[PDB]
Amino acid sequence: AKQESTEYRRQVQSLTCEVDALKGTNESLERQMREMEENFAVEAANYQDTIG
Amino acid sequence: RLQDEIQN
Amino acid sequence: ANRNNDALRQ
Repeated sequence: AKQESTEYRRQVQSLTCEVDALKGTNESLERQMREMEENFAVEAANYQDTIG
Repeated sequence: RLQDEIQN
Repeated sequence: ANRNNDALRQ
């Protein structure tokens, strides 16, 4: 039960590193939705030269 | 950029 | 119109 307790603690600590590395990549998807708003700033720039 | 060329 | 276009393309 202590070899087993050393196993499931390591697997849960590895899963804890997942759940906080996923969130720092969810905070990266919140930047890819700004690379969207910059690709729409290129739509608005080609629409500025359109309108002008 | 095609609406620029087309509407010009 | 060209210079302000190239400033927004920049």
